[PDB]
Order: sequence, then C-alpha cells, then structure tokens
Amino acid sequence: VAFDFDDQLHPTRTLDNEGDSYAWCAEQDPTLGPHPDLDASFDPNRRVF
Amino acid sequence: HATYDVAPLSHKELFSIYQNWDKTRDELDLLEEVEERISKWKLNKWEMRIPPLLTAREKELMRQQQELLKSIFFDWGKCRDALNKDLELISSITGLPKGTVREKNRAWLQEEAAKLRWVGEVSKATRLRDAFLRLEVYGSRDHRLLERLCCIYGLGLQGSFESAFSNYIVEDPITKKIYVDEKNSFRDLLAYIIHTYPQIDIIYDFLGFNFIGGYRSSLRRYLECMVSRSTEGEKIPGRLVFGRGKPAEILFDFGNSNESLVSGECTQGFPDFVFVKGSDMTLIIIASENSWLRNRQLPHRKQMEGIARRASFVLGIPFSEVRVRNLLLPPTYLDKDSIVRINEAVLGLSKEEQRNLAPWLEMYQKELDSKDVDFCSLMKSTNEEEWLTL
Amino acid sequence: GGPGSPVKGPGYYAPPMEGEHQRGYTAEWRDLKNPMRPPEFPTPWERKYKQ
Amino acid sequence: FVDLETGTSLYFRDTRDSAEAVAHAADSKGLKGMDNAIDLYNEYRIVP
Amino acid sequence: QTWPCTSTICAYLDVCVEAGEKTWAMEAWNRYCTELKFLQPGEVDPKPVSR
Amino acid sequence: AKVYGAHRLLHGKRERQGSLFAIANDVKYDEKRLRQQLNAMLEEERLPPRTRLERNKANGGEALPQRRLVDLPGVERRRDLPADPITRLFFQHKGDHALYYGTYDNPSLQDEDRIQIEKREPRYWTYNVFTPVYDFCHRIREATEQRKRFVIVPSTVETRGCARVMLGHGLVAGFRDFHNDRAFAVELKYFQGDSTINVIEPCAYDGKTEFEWSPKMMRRLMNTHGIHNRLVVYICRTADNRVIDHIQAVKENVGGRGLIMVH
Amino acid sequence: FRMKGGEMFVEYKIMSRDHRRSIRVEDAIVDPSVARTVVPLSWLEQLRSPSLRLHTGYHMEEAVYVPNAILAGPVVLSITGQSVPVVLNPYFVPDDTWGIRRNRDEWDLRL
Amino acid sequence: DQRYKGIPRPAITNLHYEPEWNYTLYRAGTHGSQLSNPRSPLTAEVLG
Amino acid sequence: LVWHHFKACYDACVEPDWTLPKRLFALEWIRDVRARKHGLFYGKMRFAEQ
Amino acid sequence: SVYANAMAQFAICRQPWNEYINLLTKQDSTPYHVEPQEKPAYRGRKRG
Amino acid sequence: NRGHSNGRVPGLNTPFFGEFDRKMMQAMSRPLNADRTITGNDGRFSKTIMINEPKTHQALSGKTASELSVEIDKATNAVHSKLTVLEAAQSGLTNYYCGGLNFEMLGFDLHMAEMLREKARAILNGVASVSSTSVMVTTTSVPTKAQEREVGQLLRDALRYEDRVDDAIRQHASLIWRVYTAPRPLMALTNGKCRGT
Amino acid sequence: ISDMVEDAGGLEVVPGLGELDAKGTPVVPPLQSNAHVPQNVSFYEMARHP
Amino acid sequence: SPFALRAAYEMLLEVRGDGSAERVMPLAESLATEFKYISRLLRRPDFYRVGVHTDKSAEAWEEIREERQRNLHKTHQPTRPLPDFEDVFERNVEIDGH
Repeated sequence: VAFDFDDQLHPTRTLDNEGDSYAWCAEQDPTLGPHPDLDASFDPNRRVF
Repeated sequence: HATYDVAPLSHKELFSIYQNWDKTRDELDLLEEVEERISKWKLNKWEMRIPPLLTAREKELMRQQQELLKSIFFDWGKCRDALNKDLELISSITGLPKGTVREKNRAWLQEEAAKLRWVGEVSKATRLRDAFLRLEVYGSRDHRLLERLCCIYGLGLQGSFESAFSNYIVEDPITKKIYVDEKNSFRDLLAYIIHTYPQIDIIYDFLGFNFIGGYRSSLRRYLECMVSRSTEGEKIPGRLVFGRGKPAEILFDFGNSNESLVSGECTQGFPDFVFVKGSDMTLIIIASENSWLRNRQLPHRKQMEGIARRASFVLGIPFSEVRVRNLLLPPTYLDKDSIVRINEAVLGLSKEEQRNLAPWLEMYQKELDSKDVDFCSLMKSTNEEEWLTL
Repeated sequence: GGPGSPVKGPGYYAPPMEGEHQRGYTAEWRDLKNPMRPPEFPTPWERKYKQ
Repeated sequence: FVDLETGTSLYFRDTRDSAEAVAHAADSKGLKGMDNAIDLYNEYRIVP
Repeated sequence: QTWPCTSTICAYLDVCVEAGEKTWAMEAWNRYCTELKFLQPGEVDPKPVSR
Repeated sequence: AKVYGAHRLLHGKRERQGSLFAIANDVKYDEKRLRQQLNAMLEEERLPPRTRLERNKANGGEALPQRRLVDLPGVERRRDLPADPITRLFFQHKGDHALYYGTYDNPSLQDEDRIQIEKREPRYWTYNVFTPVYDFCHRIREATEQRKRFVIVPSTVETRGCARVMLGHGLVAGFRDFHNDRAFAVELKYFQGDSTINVIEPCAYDGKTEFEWSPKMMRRLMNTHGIHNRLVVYICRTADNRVIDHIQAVKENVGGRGLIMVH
Repeated sequence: FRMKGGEMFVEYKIMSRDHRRSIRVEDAIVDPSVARTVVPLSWLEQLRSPSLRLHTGYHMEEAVYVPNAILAGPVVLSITGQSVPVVLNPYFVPDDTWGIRRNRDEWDLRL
Repeated sequence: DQRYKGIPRPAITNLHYEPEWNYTLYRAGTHGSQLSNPRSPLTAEVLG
Repeated sequence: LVWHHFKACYDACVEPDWTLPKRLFALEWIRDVRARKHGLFYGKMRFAEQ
Repeated sequence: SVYANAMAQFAICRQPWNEYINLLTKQDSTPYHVEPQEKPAYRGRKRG
Repeated sequence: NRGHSNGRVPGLNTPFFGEFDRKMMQAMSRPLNADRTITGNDGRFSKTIMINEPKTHQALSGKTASELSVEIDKATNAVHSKLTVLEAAQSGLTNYYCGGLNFEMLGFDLHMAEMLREKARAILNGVASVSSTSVMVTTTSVPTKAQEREVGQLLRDALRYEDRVDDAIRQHASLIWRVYTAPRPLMALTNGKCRGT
Repeated sequence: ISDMVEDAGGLEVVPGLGELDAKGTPVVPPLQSNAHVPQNVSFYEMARHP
Repeated sequence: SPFALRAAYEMLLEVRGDGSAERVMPLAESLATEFKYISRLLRRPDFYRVGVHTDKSAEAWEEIREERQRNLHKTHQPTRPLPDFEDVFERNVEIDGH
C-alpha cells in the first residue's frame, strides 16, 4: 500500500484477451511495445504460498 | 383572525363567496390599494391566520403556504418601496407626478437628461437615468400582475385574511380628519379576480404557487380543456380523453412520472401525458427535481421505436408517418415558453383559438429560473457506464 | 464578542423561492454605485488612503 | 556554476527572436525578474 | 409583541378614556381590535376553546 | 495659491433655551450616536483584509438587477482532477458516478485491481479505540520512516481534512482524493534525506477521548516564551464541521476537537 | 518653496491628522509675521476626518475673532520641501468677511 | 419536512425583523442620576 | 548612505539631521517599536526573537 | 471528423521512437546476452 | 456483463490518446481553480501547471483563461520557482495540449445574442428609424412603451452575450500575453496538438 | 481600471466631446497633450566632476 | 469557407507588413490585428450558424440528430439552439470538378 520512489507501482489489470492493450495505443507511436504497467493477471488478492 | 367556523376555502367555495357584481373594479387600483395595505401591515398581522380546526397534516401545510405568500408579499413590498423611491426621485427631480412618470419614453428620458446636464447636475441626471431605466423594467403597473393576482388568490383561499383589510381608523389628507373605513378592498379585488379569470386556479399551479403537487393536475385539467374545446369533444373514460369525430385524437393521462420515478421499480420510460394527433405521438414528461433522476426520464430509442411500431399497428396509423417525440416540462412550474410549446407544437391550436380558450396566456410571463434552465440538458452516459451513472 | 456571545442574527429576512434571485431589487440596489461615475458629494480623500 | 559554462546562454535567451529582443516588447529579459541582474545581492538570500 | 385579547384591549381602552387622549386608543384600534366583528345572526355565540 | 482637492459656533446664534427635556433628550441622543460611531470606527480598524479585499471588488453591480445569462449545457460543472489511467494507484473516479460512491465504513466495488485498506475497530474494553485519524498519522509516520513516496491512507472527512492543511503547510508533496470511498493517496516530501514531517502525532491515542481545545490552549502553543511560533502545526476540527489548523482557529477564536499535532 | 520677488511660496498638502482627507496648495505665501495659519473655513469639514483619537473631527475648536473664525486643530500640514510634518492649529476664517478668493481660482493663503 | 413541525413561530422574532417596535420606555438618568455627569448641559442648565 | 550623509553634513559644518537613520530604516524603526511594545524590552530586536 | 478526405491523404503519422531508441547502439552491448545475477537484499536488522 | 469496473477506462476499453504517465506527476495534482480547470504540482524550485480540461479538448473557456492567466503568473512570480513546466494533463482522454477558444461556446453565446436580437425585431416597427449610424442595437427609442419595455430587455441581453464572447477572446489574448511577458522561466512542455491559441 | 478611474475622480460626463458640428468641427475642444522628449536632462551635466 | 479564405489572407498581409523583420508585426500589435479579424468575423453567421457545427464529430452529429428529431423542447423555440444538419451541410456539391 505504500510505494517507493524509483520502484514501479502496481500494473493495471487489462481486459482478459489482451489483444487490444497494444491496439489501443494505435493512436500512439506505431511501434510501442507492451506497456510495463499493464498486466493480464495482476490480482492483489493472490495469496502467495 | 383564524377564529372558529373559519376554514381554508376551495376555489368553488371562493367563487361562491366572493361574488359581487360591480364593474368599476380597476385591476391596477384595487390591487395597489390591497398591496399598500399589506405593506403597511406589521409582522403580527400574519400571526393568527391558521384556523385551529384542522388535523396536524393540514395545519403545517397551511403554515407552509402561508409563509410562502408572506415571503412573496414582502418581496413585492420591498420591490414596491424601491419602486416608490424611483418614482419619487423622478418626480422630485423633474416636477412631473409619479402618475405620468410610469409612461415616459426613452425619448423624454434623453430630452430631460440633456436638460439636467444643461444647468449642471449630471450626477442627478444619471440618478434619474438608472431610476427610470430599471423602472422601465418593473414600473409597469401590471408588472407581475398575474403572480400578484395569484398570490392574492392564495391569500383569499386561506379564509383567514378576509377581514384584515377593513375597519381601520384612517387619517385624511390635508383635511385632517379621523374616520373608520369599511372598504374591504380584498373583498372587491378578489371578487374581480374570481369573476375575470375563471381559470385562475389553474394559473395558480402553473405559476408554481402550488408547491405541494406542483401544477401536474392543473396541467391535466388544462390539457383536457384545450383538447375538448379544440376537437369537437373528447370524453372522460377514466383518464383517456379521446374523441368521437374519428381522428386518433387522444390525450392519455398515462400516469405520474415522479411517483413512478421514485417508487419501487426503476424504469426509464414514464410519460405523463401521451398526446396522439394522427401520425404524431408526443410523450409529455414533467421533469423531476433529482438532477440524478432527470437523466432517466426521456425514453430511450428502443422505447421511441417500440411505441412507434405498436401504435402503427393498433392506432392503425401507417408506419412511415409515425413520429414519436418527447416534450419535457419544467419540474416545479411552467414557463410561458413551455405553454407556448405545449399548445403550438403538441396541440393544434392557432392564436384565435387560444385567445378564445386560454385568454390569460397573454398576461402569463413566467420564464425559466436560472437554477432551472439546465433541467432539459441531461447528462449523457455511454453504454459502458450503465453501472455508474443513472 | 467572539463565538461565545449570543448570536447576532441575520440583518435581513430569510425567504423562500422568489426573494433576491433576479425577481427585482431591494433598497440596497439603487444606493450602490458603479466605480466609474463620481460620488454625489465631494470629499478630498487622500490617494494613499484611497488605495 | 559560473565555471561550468552550461546555462550562461539563458542569460541571453532573449535573443531567440532577434526582432523581439531588439523590439523590447516585454521588459522581462531577466531569468528571474525584470533584469538579468536585479538584486543579485539581496533577493537570492531569501532561501534558508 | 403580544396580542391583546378582547379583555386586554378593553382594559387599555378604559385607560385611554380616563387619560383623555384619543391617539392612545386609535392605535390599539388600528392594530388589534379591527378584525373583531359582531356576532352575525347565523354564527355560534361562544365558539369553543380550540387549541 | 491654487488649491487642488477642495458653522454653528461661528454664527454665534442665540442658543435655543431648550426645555429640560429638549436638553436631556439631545444629550442622550448625541451620546448614543457617538457610541455607535466609535463602534463603526473600531469595526473599520479591526477589519480583516480577507473581507476588505472584496468590498471594492464587488462594486461591479449594474443598477438594474439584470437577468442572469444562460450558457452552454455545462461549464459550471466541476472538472475532475487529472489522473493517468494505466500507471496509477486508483482511477480518479468521475463525479457523474456520485451515486456509485459508498462510504468509508461500507465501500462500493471499485478498483478491483487494487488492494483495499481495512478499518480499525478494536475488540474489548481493554483496548484503545483507534480511528482514521490515528491510522492516517501512523501510516504517514511509518512511510516517512521507510522513505516511501505514496501512501494509501484511510479516507474520512477529517483525514483528508488533516491532509489538505498539511499540504497547505508543506508537510506533504501532495495528496489526492480519488473519491475512492475508502482510501486516498498522500505523496510525501523529503529533504536532505530526512522526512519533512519531523514528527506527527495524534491528539489522542484513543477515539473514546475527544480533546476539545480551548482557544486559549491553542493560543499558548503559538506563544513560545514570548516568540510567536507557528512552527508546529496543530489540526483541530471546529464546531462548523471544518478542519483547520490552530492558526486559523485562533485567528477566529474558535477551538475544535483535537485531531493531530505535526511538525 | 520658491520666491518670485523674494517672498517665499511653499507647496504643501494639508491633511487631517490621520492623513485621510487632504487638500493641496500649489504655491502659497510664507509670511514670517502672522503667528498662525489662516485657512478658509470651508476645509473645517473637508479635513474633519473623525478618527478614534479625535472623537469629533478636531481636538481644539474655539470661536476666535482676529468673532470671525473658528481656531481649530491640530491639522497635519506637510510642506513639499520638508520631510518633517508640521502640525498646526490654524485659524479657520470664513470666506464672507474675508473673501479669500484673490483672483480667478487663486486663494491668498499664507503659511 | 420539520420546519413547522412542533411549535409555531414565537412572535417576538418580529422584534428583530422590526426595529421600530422595541424600545426602552423611560430615558437614561430619570431615576435620579441626571446630574451624574458633571459636565453635561443637562447638569449645567439644571444647576446653573 | 546614512554614514555618508553624516560625513557630508559634518564637512559642510552644518547640523546633521539625526532623523535620517530613522527615515532610512523606517520599516526597521517601526518594527523595533512594535517589537518592544510586544515583547517588553528596550534596545533593538535580534533575529533570535523574530 | 466528417470531411477530412482532402489533406488526410498525406497524413504525417508519428515516428517509431520506441524502435529507434531500442535499436540505438549501446555501450553495454554483448555478443551473447546473459541476465545479471541477483543483488544482496537487506534481510533484517539482525542479518544485514 | 459489466465490462470493466471503472466503466470506460482509456487504456483498456477505449483508445488511449495523449501521453503515458508512468510517474504520478498528474495524478498527485492540486486544483488551483474552483472549477478545477487547472491543477498544480510544485516541487521545491519548480512548478508544474497542468491544464485539466479534456472533456472540451483543452479548449479554454473565457473564465478558465482568466484563471490561467493568473495561475501562470502566480507561479512565475513565486520566489522558489526556477522553472514552470506548463502543460496539459490529458488523462488519456485527449491528445491536445491547449485547444483554442471554446469556439463552441463562442458560437453558443453569439447565436443566443442573435436569437434575442431577432425576438426583439420580431416586435418592433422602427429599429432603423434613426439617421446617424453610431447608434447600436439597444435604446432604439420607440413611441411605444409596451414595446420599449420589452425590446430594451432583449437588446441588453444581446449586448451581454456579445460581451461574453468579447471576453473569451480578450481573456485568451491576455493569457498568451501572460505567458509571453512572464518574468520567470515558463517551459511549456507541449505534449500534443494545440489549436489556435 | 475601475479604480484608476475612482482615484482619478470618476468619469466627468461632459456632453458632446467627440461629437462633430455641422461644419465638420467638434464641439467642446478636445484635450491637448503637452508632452515631448526632454532636451536638457542628461544626468551627466548634473552629477559632474567636483 | 471562401470569405474566410480571403479574410485570412489579408490577415497575413496585415500581420506581415512589408515582410521585413523591422515591420513584421510584434506580438502586441500582431494580436491586436488578430483580435480585430476574428472579432469582425465572428459577427458573421458564416461561422456561428454554419461554421461552428462543422467540427462536431461524426458521432456528435448523430447525438444531435436524435435529439433534434425526437425532443420537442430542443426544437420548438428551444432554451438553447440546436443546429440542423442540413442547414450546416449540403450534400453532393460540385465545384469545377470536385
């Protein structure tokens, strides 16, 4: 719940299929890579073992 | 004073009571003789005016309507005092009497103002300018005539302020003499109003003075009139008011937008009055007060097509020429613009038929309040937010 | 004189709907003056105190 | 700072538009006020 | 700011009588004992206590 | 001499032998008019410019009480505060969804991507009863002790009250209310390696003990042995349901519930 | 302060002791021969600026003759050249017996 | 709506909404102190 | 500047105006006056008392 | 828009900056790449 | 059902316009305006002024430009302002830095001014009964005072909407000039298109 | 500007300033400026050498 | 718009002057010129009757067409004017080949 400076905070869980998370930067520069702050399966109720 | 045997009348009761037949009943003279009296009143004269012979329900709505009228009369009283200050300045600066003050042109204004500048009181010239300039707005003797007549009609609907204008010892002008009066100017003026505007009880709601249950029932009893006295005739099977001369000329008292709005089930479509005049359907919906609810009154295109095609079957009117529309009406009252666009756009009424049916629409000048203009502009929510907005 | 005093009350009337919202104007509407036009009566107010 | 030359151009950023700097449209030639050097001795002491 | 009931207006009016000043009584008349109307033939005489 | 800017005793008029009543009444009248004129001069001397900077800024009234102009469908609606949707703590939830927002105690279902703070409600008699004001102060204390940057801090009216005044007092690089019914984020400010919030304490380690501050109590903090000291900022929630520092609380002589001390 | 013929003409600004209401005099004469300033009575109200220290306008207000005038004070004169204010109790003569209007708009006021 | 539930308007409220109505009947010094202030013209003309 | 006016008046052999320090540091002058009136001391206020 | 056909023929899209940057020449380039090994992580005040 | 919980998010549901913000430099932004058309983000020696107005494509209204002309120089007059990064906080909803005047608003106000001029001349016999030309729409003297009394109101409100357009234009000119004559460094980090002004 | 006018003594409304007379001239002669470049205010002939 | 074209060209000429950097209009008087032009060109119904509504999106226009065709209070002497797609736009024009 508290984030450091140079440490990247949580990634935004994209929609399920995650085909359009790069198609919705079609407006953006053509060659953009996957966004590092995006995730298909980021669940913060994921209980680690 | 609200002594026993005295109870809040109705409009029929008021017509039967305050009906004496004289014709030298000048609207703007009886009204000014009533309003100056209510300006010389003092705040205890509003004290004993709730007839004690009522349940707890009606007594508080009585105090409610009463402090409404009382605020309204004090507004008019301060307006009229600032007005008599304006007339006094114009008269004291020019010499002309206040009587002839209320009709001088902007032409006379410029002429007299140049006169004033010639001898050197330009500050006084501008004082007269602004006095006259806003007196041109409010100095018309029938300035808010219809809502003065309506608040007086509410007063006379109380049964309490019936004697309070009379019997006052009064002093005379320079022939300094004391004498009781008897002229119940309220009796005269209310008789004149009841006898002149037999639809005054509908203008009352329309002007919003009927805060409890605002102008809806008045709108229905006005639509039924403007349809029955326009089309040859339109019966009362319950709430349906449709003709016999065989157009599809219906006015349908569908229901209550707001009671439906805030009642158990949430929908989006609920017209007040469905007016069908051949190929054209019109759903009149009285806007609500929850700006969070005015967003779910206008029916959706699914509804506006589902009424179109259901009507084209049942009403038999051909499909290509079926044009379902909406008409939103201001939430608590009705501005003259909305009465214009009820009659003209919705009903088939031309000026010589209106001026014959609703002869007071000429005096109506109620407009939209600034807090109220935005009732029609609804908030647009996309189709991915059906879970957030209303 | 602070908050513990008896209250001072509204130096006006507290009305409902059609009081000062564009209906008309009270006596507090003709005496108020726009800055451009001069005062009625002349005073030799200082510039420094004016500002 | 005075040694490392970088940034001494900003004191003459005003010559971006030649015509504008000659015209002297706005007095605000200064990096921090009206002049490049206004109160170099006091005003900078404002900082703790 | 109290409402002199019929008894109280009568009282003060006696006082005006004895002191011999009509003005003193004209205002009690103008203010309070105006909405006092005689018992018209149809209406009940001592309308009951209500509140 | 050409001048720019340009009597009852002198006319020596024979003073009217006013009756003892036409003397006493005018004595009382001049006395009362002088009293109220002195009160008016004291009112114009003790006038705060918060109110003096408007008497001659609101002169723009035309003489006519003119109609108010209708404008576009909406320009008077409050914008939302910008917040990037993809690199984010919570989406800055819109205002239109104002019927979607629940409460701190009972929150809605928003920001599924993110954890949710929990409440702080004890169990027995023997425990102190914490409160959002306590937990916000110790969230912030632990984060400034861990050199974090953003804290996700509980959201009650006087928690973000404390935050808006701390931010006004510079103890915090910023805050944000995402309208998240439960949380909101406080971005902390640092200096020379050490936190700017040197210490931050709750007025009460308990909730069951509300500490109303007398205006004199709050005036004896800004008075360190004769030196006026607005250094340590104290947040107190007045009677008007406002949350203000002790400095504006004693500039208007009202005291409020004690919320936090900080410096 | 100037002389045109030796006689000195000072520029000053007479001010209510609170410097609220003020009235300037471009070139007034300086006669070191009358031990009191004689300003027209019209300013007794222009410079009556009722403050708190002085409840009424002035502090001293006495019907004097030279009775022509109202000797009133204290009024804060301020001469252009000098930096020290000069506080006076001027005679306030009326403009009737003593029409101090010498020429077109001039005044015949002396320090 | 509670504004008029319960009880009516205590009608001295008009004593605020109306100033001409509230007065103090007998003046200030009548109860014998008219000559307290030595220098009021009240005393000056009473004594002489 | 105040030391300068003093050197100058001395050299013209005219009386100095000992109100020049006051007229140059008026802000500081009134701030000392109110500092005294507030914290009842005499002399001049030092930055430790601000 | 509604009627963009005229100048929309030669639209000037955005350039591939992400690609340009990723394909710049790096002072740390390696013939065969290897993911660096893990750094020491502070295990507590007991463990440093 | 239900799609995304926040409804319409600009990266997952609808297209993301503008720049990405992998910091929170716009999320932790303080409203310098009562309508929140501006938001602020100050460090210690810097000040970042982010126009927050994507619902109208950053097209500044007259009022917003009057507020911005003052927040820009309120920051470029502060003492701990070394640089003022002025920019647009496009929350993913626009690619615009600062659109022009809200020409929609200017059209609205102008059309209403002309609608009132027309409801006014739809009463009058003798708008042009005068001989000189400096005379403008209002105080068109009539020998009728049931028509003077109504047309004067309409013509005054016409003058008022025309002023509400005049003012948007003057506000925006003065805000360009606010930026131009700003004393301190005003780095207008132009991140996206920017129409006329 | 509204307060520059106030401290400027309000607008003096003089009738017919820029209004022209039949023969094309204006009534109420305009206000005329007396400004130029000062031709004897080089500061050097002032604070000269001693 | 054609009069827009000619206006904007004479605008450029006025802002430019002779063209030399000693008379290309500064910011002050450049913006004074621009104010004169856009001001005298808003008062033309070219703009606010037709030229405003062109920049609505092709979905905004439909959001308006549904309102204009279904809501009365938005059409008949409405509290605020709603533009007519056929007033603004003229289908299938032809000018010298285009």
